Amino acid sequence: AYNGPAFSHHFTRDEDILDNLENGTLRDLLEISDLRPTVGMIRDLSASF
Amino acid sequence: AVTQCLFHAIPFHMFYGDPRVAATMHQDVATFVMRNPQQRAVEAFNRPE
Amino acid sequence: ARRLPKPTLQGRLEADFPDSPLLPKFQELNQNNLPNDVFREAQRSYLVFLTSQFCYEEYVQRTFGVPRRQRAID
Amino acid sequence: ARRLPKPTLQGRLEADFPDSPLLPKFQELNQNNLPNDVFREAQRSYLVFLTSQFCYEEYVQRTFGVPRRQRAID
Amino acid sequence: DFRLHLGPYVDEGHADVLEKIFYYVFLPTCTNAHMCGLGVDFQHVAQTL
Repeated sequence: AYNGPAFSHHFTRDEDILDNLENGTLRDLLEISDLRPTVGMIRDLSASF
Repeated sequence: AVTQCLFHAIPFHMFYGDPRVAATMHQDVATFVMRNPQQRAVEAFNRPE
Repeated sequence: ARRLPKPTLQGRLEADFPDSPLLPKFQELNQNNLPNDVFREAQRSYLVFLTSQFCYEEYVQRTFGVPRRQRAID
Repeated sequence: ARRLPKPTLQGRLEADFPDSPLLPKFQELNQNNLPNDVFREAQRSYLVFLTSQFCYEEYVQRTFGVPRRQRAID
Repeated sequence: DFRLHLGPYVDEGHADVLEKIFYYVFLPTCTNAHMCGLGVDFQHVAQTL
């Protein structure tokens, strides 16, 4: 939830998250795995907390 | 290296305490089986009592 | 007796997105009871709590009743 | 006592491509203590070190923080 | 020269055993020991590059 697009809520849903997420630990988490979860499915993922 | 701040390994069971996998995600047993390589077997692996 | 090391979390979001609706619900905290870095990480925890709040509230009214007749009537 | 043979590298770069950076970073070499045939190797070892420094610094410039937080505005 | 331009020692859970088990089992069987070690001149390959 301390990433770019899932916090702003004016970043739209169906865009790739890997090209606008900052250089956080989620970036190197998603880089070594190489999947493309578009933001919004990461939103409720964070909202499970 | 990117998930040492996310996960910590617990060798708790006879099937689920294994030092080949624990030495990967824990850099304490990675020294312990470096000094005691005979502990790398799953049957003779030391676990907290 | 201790917890894990902290993640990276580079930069600040509050210094990047002033258009966030959870920003008025952010400043109910207090610096002067603790040092700067522990208050900073408490701000991180409160911000991710309110971010999860905003995603959950936009979830709960979404999956409840998005198939509507009134949008399909017109 | 000796070394390994010399690669070819045909063609000159300084008399072909004149709008390259680090051009005042080349006049600070000594010429009187060694002849031209070994100063050739002494500058072949040095300009590759300069462009190695330049590509390494541009690499650590790119791969420092790879996105930008302030690009989220536009 | 009599100095070793050497990289720093890193640790693993194996204590050099995978390196030597590769270089003394897997290559001499699979390649039938059809290899020879070589040396490089690093300034020459950098001047090519």
